Amino acid sequence: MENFQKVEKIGEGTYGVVYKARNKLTGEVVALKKITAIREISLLKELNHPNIVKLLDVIHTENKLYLVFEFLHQDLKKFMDASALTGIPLPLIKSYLFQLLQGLAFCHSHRVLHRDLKPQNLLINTEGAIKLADFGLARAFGVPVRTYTHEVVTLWYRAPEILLGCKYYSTAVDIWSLGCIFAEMVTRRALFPGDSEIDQLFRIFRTLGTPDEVVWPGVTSMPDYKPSFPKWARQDFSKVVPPLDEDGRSLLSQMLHYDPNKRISAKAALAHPFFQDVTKPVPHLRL
Ligand SMILES: Nc1cc(Nc2ccc(S(N)(=O)=O)cc2)ncn1
Repeated sequence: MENFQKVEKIGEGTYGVVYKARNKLTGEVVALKKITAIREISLLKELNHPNIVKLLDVIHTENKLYLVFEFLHQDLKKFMDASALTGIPLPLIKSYLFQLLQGLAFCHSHRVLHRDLKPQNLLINTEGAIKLADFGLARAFGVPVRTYTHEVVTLWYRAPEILLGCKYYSTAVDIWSLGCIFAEMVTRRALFPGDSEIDQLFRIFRTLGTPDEVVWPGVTSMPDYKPSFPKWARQDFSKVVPPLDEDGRSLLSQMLHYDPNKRISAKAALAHPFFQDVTKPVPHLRL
């Protein structure tokens, strides 16, 4: 579009390139992403919340679609890589987890799911805020095996009910993803770095135990389930995210529950004792 001045490529998303751009009219600096779907996007423009990257505009032109979002200076992946040596302090890990749960609770309350949470889509600013980007685009446009650049879409944060072929998942898939992200900020290593759908499922099984009819009623009937899956024992949590404390380990165990109906909701998670002492520190951001 002619109203925006591209300032630089931020990177390649699922659906297309993402640029930093200046609006010539209003002078704002935004993130320009080149991409029923139209009807879907328009619903999202209305779901505003402090921890959700604002959707400013939707420009469909010549069968060409562009989304204009609020711009933030850095993503959680880069931030994690830069704090790799010392680790992000716990007070900041807690404040981020806390804010992200506030964002999921709002969206989930309007029955909108994210479906593809990952560090690349969690954006931060110098004031200690963290927000979720691309919320709802998966349902609008779905999730491909490969991006527009043929890049592999990461499976690291995918919930087990999705890997087992359930067609109608719930908001429980986002809590699983976020719990994988919490574990990663803590240990400074991805929890389940799968390189294929089966390696991803088997990595989950090896740490959390092959699920059964006792812990996940109905699991054995799922479309992609196989009696031949190996049966690994569940590991103990202290070995999972050391040295996280017991409140943190408890909340995480609740976010990684196999049965989606038992998995904690975002709203209940915000009440967990882990948050009693939550504060809002600021990252040391060098832009
Ligand atoms: N998808 C985005 C991204 C974005 N900005 C942004 C994201 C990542 C980076 S990085 N790779 O430098 O951390 C920089 C800016 N702002 C809004 N939407």
